[PDB]
Amino acid sequence: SETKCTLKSFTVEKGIYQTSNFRVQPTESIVRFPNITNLCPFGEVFNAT
Amino acid sequence: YICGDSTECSNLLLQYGSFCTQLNRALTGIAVEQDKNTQEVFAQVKQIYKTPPIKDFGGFNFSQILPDPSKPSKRSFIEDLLFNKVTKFNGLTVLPPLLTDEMIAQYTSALLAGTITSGWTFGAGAALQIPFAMQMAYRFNGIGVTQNVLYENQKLIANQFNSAIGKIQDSLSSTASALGKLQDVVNQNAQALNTLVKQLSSNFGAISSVLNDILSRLDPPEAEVQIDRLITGRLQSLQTYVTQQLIRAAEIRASANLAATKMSECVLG
Amino acid sequence: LSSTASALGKLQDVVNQNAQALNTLVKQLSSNFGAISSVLNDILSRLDPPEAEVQIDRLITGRLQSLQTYVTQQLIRAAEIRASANLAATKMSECVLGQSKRVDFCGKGYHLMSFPQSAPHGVVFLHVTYVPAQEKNFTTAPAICHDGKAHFPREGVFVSNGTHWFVTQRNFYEPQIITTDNTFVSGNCDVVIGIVN
Amino acid sequence: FNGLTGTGVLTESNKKFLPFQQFGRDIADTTDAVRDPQTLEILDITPCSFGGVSVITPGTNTSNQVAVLYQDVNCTEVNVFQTRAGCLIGAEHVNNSYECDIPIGAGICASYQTSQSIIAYTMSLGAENSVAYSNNSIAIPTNFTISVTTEILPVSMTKTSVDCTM
Ligand SMILES: *[C@@H]1O[C@H](CO)[C@@H](O[C@@H]2O[C@H](CO)[C@@H](O)[C@H](O)[C@H]2NC(C)=O)[C@H](O)[C@H]1NC(C)=O
Ligand SMILES: *[C@@H]1O[C@H](CO)[C@@H](O[C@@H]2O[C@H](CO)[C@@H](O)[C@H](O)[C@H]2NC(C)=O)[C@H](O)[C@H]1NC(C)=O
Ligand SMILES: *[C@@H]1O[C@H](CO)[C@@H](O[C@@H]2O[C@H](CO)[C@@H](O)[C@H](O)[C@H]2NC(C)=O)[C@H](O)[C@H]1NC(C)=O
Ligand SMILES: *[C@@H]1O[C@H](CO)[C@@H](O[C@@H]2O[C@H](CO)[C@@H](O)[C@H](O)[C@H]2NC(C)=O)[C@H](O)[C@H]1NC(C)=O
Repeated sequence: SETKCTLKSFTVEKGIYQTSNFRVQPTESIVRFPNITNLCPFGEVFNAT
Repeated sequence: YICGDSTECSNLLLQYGSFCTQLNRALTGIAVEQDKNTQEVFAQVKQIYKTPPIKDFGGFNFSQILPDPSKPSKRSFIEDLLFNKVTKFNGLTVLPPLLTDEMIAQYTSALLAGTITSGWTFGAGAALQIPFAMQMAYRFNGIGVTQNVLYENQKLIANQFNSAIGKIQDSLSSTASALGKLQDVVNQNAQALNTLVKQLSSNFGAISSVLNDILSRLDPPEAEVQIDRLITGRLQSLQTYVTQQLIRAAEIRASANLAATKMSECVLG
Repeated sequence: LSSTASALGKLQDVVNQNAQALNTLVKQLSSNFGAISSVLNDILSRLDPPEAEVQIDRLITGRLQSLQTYVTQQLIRAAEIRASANLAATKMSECVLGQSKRVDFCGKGYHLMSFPQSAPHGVVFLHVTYVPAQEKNFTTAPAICHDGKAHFPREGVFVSNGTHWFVTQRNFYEPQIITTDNTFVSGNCDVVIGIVN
Repeated sequence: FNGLTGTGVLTESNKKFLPFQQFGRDIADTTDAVRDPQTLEILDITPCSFGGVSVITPGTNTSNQVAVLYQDVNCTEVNVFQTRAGCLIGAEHVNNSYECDIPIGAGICASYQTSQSIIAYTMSLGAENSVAYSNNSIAIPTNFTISVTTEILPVSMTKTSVDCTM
């Protein structure tokens, strides 16, 4: 039926007809951001002598 | 090509509609024509003829052009020299040639076997075995020279032919530019495709060449106009490309009809 | 011809291609090309002329680009048709108006005649070709050493079923007796390779 | 990767990204080799399989059986037979090479044949008729045929003409 729709009018005859485009869809989406800025000494702002 | 799986582009392209179905039809025609060209050239023989192991062709060494069984691809030494001489993810795909290189090799093998054992009658009707010396004598009669010249100088002519085959080997092995035309063809195709790839980097008046960047920056109401500019640019590039390749395929078809005319006239007669 | 319609497939394809192009042009009138509609009347009735002008400019650019694409397609197709027509004229001149000795240019086999027949936007040649049907093996020889003088066949083949020797034609079997007028003399019977007696 | 959106098989990269090289790029402004923001590590990309879907069919009147050829896709991903053009679903692969009807590609062709089904095989380039050559044997035709063939040639096309304004 896909092929019949590709020809857009008639009933298919002998041969091969390019119909559609399969694509291996992405399994998921990987999101990876940084802590933005390297490091700050909170451990000393809190645990100060 | 116009967009890497962006739905906004998909819809703004539905606004244009058949503008790419056209192109696909054209390219499919081109591919079918390529197939037809190959069949026109090589598929002129009906039955695959096979050379007998008895190489009693009166000194005419044909080892260098008859297929060597040892090679994985059954190809003549000359064809090996030729093969050594000649050397994306955006919808751009290269469909495989229907006839493999090995089937074309077997076709040329059958043609050589026919023109060697039967000479030319294998092209008119069924192959008719005939001693190669007599076949060359008939060719000489066709030139205007009489049979006596050949039959009296068979050894000398055989030596000249073998030395000429050796010279052809040397010229093919040394000078790569001997096959320049074919290389040019390949190069042209590659060039076109590469240029298409590079067209994905042009702005065409929009802010960027990445529809994702446009959609992330601009609101959809204005991102639509920018994507329309980008789609117009990329579609125009595709049209230019398919036109270039239509013209080039027309030229290739002209050369292929010339090659088929040769294959029919000189080879088969 | 009566049963298999696909015998004329090429011509049909030509017509189809043309029709296809025209139909696609028609359908291009339905695309928006970035404007609000495909009916300039609708654009003018909706939008004011100052902005209707920009929308009509988008639509005009789209339709003009479609026309350019179409005329280019048909220029290329007409070039191909002209190539095929020059081929057909070359045929009509060579095979029809003569006898083309170009092997397999006028049908598989030795070409005898041809008969052109019109057809919608094309021609159909009835290439009448000779095809040798039945084959027989024979023992042959390049020449014949009669009296130390090598005898070569004037026109034909030295054939031998297995008892006598005859001269024949290279495309039919009329084995004739080897007189001194079916053959010409040239040299001795040693330089020849494969000469018989 | 820090706002960088992109799809594809994420393998690892041996590509030496000098410390200032986080993500790579291609000829179509597409990243090819990327890196980690959190625990810096390099990676390679190969966009995973897209491909064409082409339907092989005898005439609908003859049968309604279909052979779906996935081109540019190994059906490791998605009566299954792997070709070099792609892979078929719905066609048994026979080894007996016949003259082929539906050119699949890469030398392989399909046809409707018996239990009628769609079968795929390699092209038989023709009956391997070995001509019995000999240094002193010839073949003379004794009888002939007068065969008439048809040669169809397109001569003209529809002499169209368009008006631009209309
Ligand atoms: C005809 O060609 C064959 C194949 O190239 C020649 O045989 C080769 O001869 C060389 C030199 O002796 C050897 O190194 C190769 O191994 C041979 N190849 C084979 C397959 O036997 C043969 O000498 C040539 N004959 C003439 C007179 O040119
Ligand atoms: C005609 O030319 C051929 C060469 O094309 C001559 O054959 C050569 O003869 C010389 C001298 O004997 C040899 O050294 C060469 O090796 C031969 N070449 C070949 C290809 O066999 C031939 O002798 C000439 N004939 C006349 C009468 O001049
Ligand atoms: C080759 O052909 C010749 C000629 O047709 C054959 O000789 C004939 O044999 C028949 C039967 O004995 C005689 O009636 C004829 O008078 C012979 N004709 C001649 C020219 O002498 C010969 O027998 C054939 N040989 C073979 C093996 O077929
Ligand atoms: C044609 O006749 C010649 C001469 O009788 C044959 O050549 C002779 O062959 C024999 C056997 O090999 C030799 O002993 C003679 O010395 C050869 N004579 C000469 C002058 O060369 C030749 O073989 C005969 N050919 C055929 C087909 O019968």
